Amino acid sequence: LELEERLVTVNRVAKVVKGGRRFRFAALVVVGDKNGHVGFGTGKAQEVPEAIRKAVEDAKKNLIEVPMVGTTIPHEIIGRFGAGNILLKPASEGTGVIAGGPVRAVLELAGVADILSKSLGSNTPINMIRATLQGLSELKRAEDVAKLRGKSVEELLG
RNA sequence: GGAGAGUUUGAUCCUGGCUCAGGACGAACGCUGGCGGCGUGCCUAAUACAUGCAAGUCGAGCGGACAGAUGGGAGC
Repeated sequence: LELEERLVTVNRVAKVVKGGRRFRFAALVVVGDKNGHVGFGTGKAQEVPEAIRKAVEDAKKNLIEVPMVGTTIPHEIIGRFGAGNILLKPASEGTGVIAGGPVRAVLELAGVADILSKSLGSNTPINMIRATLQGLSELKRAEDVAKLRGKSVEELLG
């Protein structure tokens, strides 16, 4: 796959020793196809390349795919991780990616172009948005649900 | 049809307030100021008010004064 990477944040963190404060940088990087695949990234409290390496692993480990009915997700979903709570709500065409900051990064590199998204708790909350995008894959498009249920696609939808 | 951000720590996650970006107005005050077109202009003391003006009309209801003079009269 052909990944694009986006830098969410770089916070200087610190450990204290007898000498004083010893500083490292923890980078957080989203990576994705712009076509259904996107990765978390951690940054190993050191640099951005370290973040990219872990991001590109997490794209294929965690979000095996981001389900996409057209230019939007199949259904409305609430992604929760810890005190992360994202509402991801499917939009009409030409709506845009209406989302805040770290959430936008995920949904842009996932290739989602039309979505409404409210954050209900905030602090690099990509894990929560990741859990929802996986929760869509629990009931992606309609092929699985119909196959899971024992139905047709047009039977299920209408 | 729904975007967030800053700020508690040496650093952290959370809880939690605070602050900011938006829009609105019968606005006021600064400083500054060219014109035009629509709109708006006592929110305070239902306080007190100088002055003027804001409901008068019908003579085809009306007797009546006060006029009118078409003409005769009219001293000259």
